[PDB]
Amino acid sequence: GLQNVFQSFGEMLVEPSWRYATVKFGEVTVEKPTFFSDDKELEFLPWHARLQ
Amino acid sequence: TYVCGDCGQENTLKSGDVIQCRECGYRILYKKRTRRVVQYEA
Ligand SMILES: [Zn+2]
Repeated sequence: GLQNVFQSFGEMLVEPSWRYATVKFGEVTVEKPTFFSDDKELEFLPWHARLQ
Repeated sequence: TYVCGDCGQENTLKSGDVIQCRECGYRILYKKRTRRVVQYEA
């Protein structure tokens, strides 16, 4: 689903009014949820999110 | 005296900023039940 959504959107050239800026999007990757603790990364669980 | 979650360790922390378990990384603590007499009617 996400790959089709990102592939469908096409970014055209950006011109304020020579130099021009164009952007593009590659493969979309999603990582597993992880809690960003102060000490180190920890496993994230649904009940941890519910309690916190 | 407070009990941590997945890790077994007594917190015993009463400071306001102390919410994270010592020698641990999780911030979930359970209050421990002391030895107190409670009367119930059957
Ligand atoms: Zn702990």
